[PDB]
Amino acid sequence: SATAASMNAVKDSLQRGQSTIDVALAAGDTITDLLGKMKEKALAASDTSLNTASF
Amino acid sequence: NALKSDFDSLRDQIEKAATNAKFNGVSIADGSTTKLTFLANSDGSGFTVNAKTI
Repeated sequence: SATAASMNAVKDSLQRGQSTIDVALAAGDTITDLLGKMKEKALAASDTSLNTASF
Repeated sequence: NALKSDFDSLRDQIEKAATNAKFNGVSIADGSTTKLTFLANSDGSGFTVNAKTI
């Protein structure tokens, strides 16, 4: 029965790991959106017919 | 002399009409630059339009 108590101790650590990964995933989604937008900006600026004040 | 002065007026007109044809400061009829490159692909590859000075 001591071992069953220890399993009770293990489950919380597994849950904490889940939580940390969720936070990381949220930040990652935001970062991927920002990277898409940055690609759009760089692509738009790669144009050689552009004015000096839009670059 | 009258025909010569008419000729000279029309030449000055052509020059004015040519140098005023700019959109957003960039133009392909004055002769300022050799070509204009626009975007044509989501990776940067371009659509090239040479300059036709008039």
